[PDB]
Amino acid sequence: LFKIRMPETVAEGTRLALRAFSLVVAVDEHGGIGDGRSIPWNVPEDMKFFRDLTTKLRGKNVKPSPAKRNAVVMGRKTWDSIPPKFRPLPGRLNVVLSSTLTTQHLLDGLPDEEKRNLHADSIVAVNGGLEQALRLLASPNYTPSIETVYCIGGGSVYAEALRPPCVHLLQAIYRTTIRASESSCSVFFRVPESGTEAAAGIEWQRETISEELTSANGNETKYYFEKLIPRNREEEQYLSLVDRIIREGNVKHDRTGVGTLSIFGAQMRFSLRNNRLPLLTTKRVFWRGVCEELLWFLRGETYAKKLSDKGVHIWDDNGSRAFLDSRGLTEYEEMDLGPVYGFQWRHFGAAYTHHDANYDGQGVDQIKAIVETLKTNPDDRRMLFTAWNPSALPRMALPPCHLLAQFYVSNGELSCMLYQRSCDMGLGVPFNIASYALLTILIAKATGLRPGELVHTLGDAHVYSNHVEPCNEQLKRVPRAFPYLVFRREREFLEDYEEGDMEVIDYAPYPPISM
Amino acid sequence: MSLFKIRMPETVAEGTRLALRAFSLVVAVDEHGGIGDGRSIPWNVPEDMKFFRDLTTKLRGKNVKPSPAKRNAVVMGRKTWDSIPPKFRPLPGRLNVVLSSTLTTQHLLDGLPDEEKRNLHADSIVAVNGGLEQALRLLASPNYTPSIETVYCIGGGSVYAEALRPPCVHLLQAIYRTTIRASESSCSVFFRVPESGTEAAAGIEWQRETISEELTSANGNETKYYFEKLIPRNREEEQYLSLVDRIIREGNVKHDRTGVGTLSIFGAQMRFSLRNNRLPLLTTKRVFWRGVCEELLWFLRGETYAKKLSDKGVHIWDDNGSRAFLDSRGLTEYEEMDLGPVYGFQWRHFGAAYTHHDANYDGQGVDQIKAIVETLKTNPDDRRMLFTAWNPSALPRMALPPCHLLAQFYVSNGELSCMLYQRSCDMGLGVPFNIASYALLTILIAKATGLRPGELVHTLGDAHVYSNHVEPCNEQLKRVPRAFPYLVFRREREFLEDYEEGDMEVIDYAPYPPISMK
Ligand SMILES: NC(=O)C1=CN([C@@H]2O[C@H](COP(=O)(O)OP(=O)(O)OC[C@H]3O[C@@H](n4cnc5c(N)ncnc54)[C@H](OP(=O)(O)O)[C@@H]3O)[C@@H](O)[C@H]2O)C=CC1
Ligand SMILES: NC(=O)C1=CN([C@@H]2O[C@H](COP(=O)(O)OP(=O)(O)OC[C@H]3O[C@@H](n4cnc5c(N)ncnc54)[C@H](OP(=O)(O)O)[C@@H]3O)[C@@H](O)[C@H]2O)C=CC1
Ligand SMILES: Nc1nc(N)c2c(OCCCOc3cccc(F)c3)cccc2n1
Ligand SMILES: Nc1nc(N)c2c(OCCCOc3cccc(F)c3)cccc2n1
Repeated sequence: LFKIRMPETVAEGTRLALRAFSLVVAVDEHGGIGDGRSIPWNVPEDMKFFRDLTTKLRGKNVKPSPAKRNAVVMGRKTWDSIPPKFRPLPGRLNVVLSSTLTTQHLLDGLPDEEKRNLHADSIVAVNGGLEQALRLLASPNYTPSIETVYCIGGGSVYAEALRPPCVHLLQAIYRTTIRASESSCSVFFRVPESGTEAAAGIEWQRETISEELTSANGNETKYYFEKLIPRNREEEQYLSLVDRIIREGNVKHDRTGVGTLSIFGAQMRFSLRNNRLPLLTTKRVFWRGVCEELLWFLRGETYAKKLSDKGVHIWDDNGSRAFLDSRGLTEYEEMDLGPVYGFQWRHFGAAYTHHDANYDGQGVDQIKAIVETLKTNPDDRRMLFTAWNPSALPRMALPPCHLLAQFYVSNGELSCMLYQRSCDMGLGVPFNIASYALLTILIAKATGLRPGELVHTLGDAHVYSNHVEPCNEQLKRVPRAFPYLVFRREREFLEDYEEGDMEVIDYAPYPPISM
Repeated sequence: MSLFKIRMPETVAEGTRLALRAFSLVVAVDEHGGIGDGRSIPWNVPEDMKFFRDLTTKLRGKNVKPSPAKRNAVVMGRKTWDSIPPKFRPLPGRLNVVLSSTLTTQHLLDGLPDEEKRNLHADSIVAVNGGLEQALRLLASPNYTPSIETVYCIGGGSVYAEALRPPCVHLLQAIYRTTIRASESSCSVFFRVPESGTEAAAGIEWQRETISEELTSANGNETKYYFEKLIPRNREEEQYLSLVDRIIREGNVKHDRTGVGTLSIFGAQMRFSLRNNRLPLLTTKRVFWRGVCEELLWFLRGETYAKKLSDKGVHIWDDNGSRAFLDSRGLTEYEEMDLGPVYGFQWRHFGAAYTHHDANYDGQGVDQIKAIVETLKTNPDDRRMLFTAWNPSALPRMALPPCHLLAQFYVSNGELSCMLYQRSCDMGLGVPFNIASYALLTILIAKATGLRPGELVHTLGDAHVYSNHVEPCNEQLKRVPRAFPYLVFRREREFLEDYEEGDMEVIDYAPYPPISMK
């Protein structure tokens, strides 16, 4: 009656079509890969790289299990190409593509029946191409259980992975070049050139290229590595704005002596399309604090102890008994922030006494109203909610930073525009971009629409003074490919969604800023 | 009131005073760029000679002959003055301003033929003991500004040189150059328009508004000559021109209940410089500024009764202040033209309770503008100086929601910048008006806080173009932006709410003629 009841489309909105994936390959100086059924040359170093890459998980502590393991997708012939001894490849879910052999078939070509069972959960075949496997890898069984998918083989499987619709899901390309002149290979491996029609908009760029190496296999084979990634313009916006602030910003100093370089006015754009979640990659974002807090906003919650009992401490300092009293909010119990954010969203202007009191029905529920208009007249131009309430500011532990947001609908996709008066580029902005990408996605699921874009308007954009060096280290990193957001399960009411219902997948941030 | 009102600081006139008046430059060169061999113009071409005359004499909007209360003015070095045949001196229909460190206004006068001539041209001849810069400075005075419509630098190698370099170059609205095929006339002084990207161009990008075909003069030798009107590329206005264009070519088409169709995109942001009395009044389509100025002053005063606008010849609220529209919103209790707690009421009484427009609201609600003003003056780095009119509570009580619902002020180097947030932006008639409103407010708020105007950042939400406006907003696209005009205050006030539309005037606004489609 007070809560927003999710529609019967709820899940159909964000259903993950195809699981993203990386690609591993070896090529000779001529771009050749091999001829039909063999890789004539053999470089132990490359072999090891393959073993480690495709098998290890990022969590430098966990060993592959049927709960968390990487997956390897390959074409039949390539499977045939594996020494019946090394098959299936250990520690990885082996996905063979073939319109003949079946899960039981591949399995029976294996010697010792001991493994013909120990490798029953390790082998699976699909009667289709990479797309269908990427599609079968997107189901609840495999996602998020399978951490990373590696398309390991087949000039035929490669061709598909390098062309739409698959390429749009290609997170990275690892390419070892074995400088061992050989004509064995017939099929050449080509990464689509930038700007051409085969690149379907994707700009492949090298993230890392090694120096010429020589394998210790008594052949002095010359080889080297390459990790190519799809240029992420989006994350660049962020990095550009930052680098500009540092370089040309205005250095202002607090009354507490805090330094900030800043510029006024700026706008960035992000695509929430096809399960894409814009979590920066140049510095890991605390997604859980985002989800737990956003969810907290949606419920009009005002009690910070709730995020606190959940590990999210973003409101501790402004919820201290000291702080609260320094605001004259002496009657507020510690951690009772007042009518901040979510409260104004769901109850604009309602009288606030304590976080205990029931507020159902109270005030103006801007969100319940945005949900209802979106579903009846999506072309309306007044679908925006605000927490910036001049009258209630004094009763708030603090004035809101992200104080306004408007929605827009076109061709069934919901877009959102956020207005942030003040934003810290070091920790706030990345966090907030997350917050509103998550808010827009839910609001869509709740309105029978499909996520579109998130437009971020910054007012006072500033890099704190002692972030300059770190933010410089980060500015060095090349942005990678954004992760994706899936939903394990749904809820009947928006207000009932928990952080354990959505899983972030394929998020591969760089290491902590080595400071 | 008084304490209710916003008192303007002493420096109220210090940050808006106009230093250098804007001007155009008219000159003639030979195929090699020579103006003359510092002795004379070795070539006189009839057709051009007429162009110079009409160009520097005529005023905007024909059927208006010059007068002492409204005339153009020409600036020239003493020699060039000397080179005008004493008889046709001074150029008639224009304020003849002469640069000379040896001649005084009186001396120039003594140079005319007789006392009669000296008494008829008293107020048409003035001497400035300085350069073009001092002439533009003097012209910037209340005596000649806005009195003098257009200043034309008519000549002098010495003057062109000054005219084409900082600081004066930043006030060169346009260059009118005539190229004549002067045979063997190997003069000495060269007139060269700084190229794009070079240091000398000082960041300006001179482009041709117009150029004429090679023309043949019906004089004696048939000397061939041509015309050029160079102007300083205005990226700022192209901002809007690009977005409009992107909307027509790529926007999404939509038709609401009324059946009114529009194309549109979502999310945009432009920037406009308000430094040095600059006013971002769009030039490819005349903006109704009298209305803009009236309504902004209406907004700041905290008004809600549309009538005060229609009594001043402004009807931008007639449709939404009517009897039917009012009722159609359930506002039956409201008198006709009483829009309710709209815009300014929230600006000066956020949250206050409304009854009627003639009610007394002093001390009621939060006076946001009054607060931003006091903070700008004491803690200009505060990251919370923004007023809002998007108040969900009173929304149902207004004649309709605000389109420009949020503004935020920023300070840097004593320059007040202002960002605006607009949910519904009508690119054809709406956007240009709003860019003027928030340009005016920023200027006014800067004045009220001892600050110099900075930039205006405009954030667009739902930016559209009506289908009815598509063809014309396409003709306009053709038009190449011209330099923006300026804003000068002819008087000041004790309080911010006291300013009337007449206390200020836009000068040097040269908008392209109305569009050729009814
Ligand atoms: N040097 C290196 O780094 C690498 C070398 N290689 C070499 O490449 C060669 C393999 O390449 P290639 O001949 O292209 O073979 P693949 O290994 O790609 O296998 C192709 C086979 O996979 C199946 N398949 C592919 N697409 C589909 C589809 N859309 N639907 C159903 N089944 C499909 C078919 O099996 P079926 O016909 O049974 O139905 C098909 O004939 C080998 O010699 C291998 O050693 C491979 C990877 C890396
Ligand atoms: N083809 C064309 O379109 C044009 C051709 N001409 C030709 O150019 C020649 C004139 O050029 P030029 O010799 O450069 O003369 P100018 O016409 O520029 O006159 C120079 C004089 O102007 C005054 N002046 C300039 N700058 C200053 C300053 N900063 N402070 C004080 N006084 C200043 C001085 O007066 P004072 O002497 O009292 O110190 C000075 O000597 C003429 O032969 C004229 O016919 C001129 C205009 C246009
Ligand atoms: N950079 C890279 N990528 C591969 N994808 C690869 C490979 O892939 C072919 C799939 C068959 O895998 C094996 C695994 C172990 C032994 C073997 F002979 C084949 C085989 C050898 C080197 C390789 N090197
Ligand atoms: N394209 C162009 N530009 C000028 N700037 C110009 C001019 O400049 C005016 C300065 C000197 O003015 C006179 C006016 C009348 C007679 C005379 F000899 C000089 C005079 C005549 C033609 C001109 N033509």
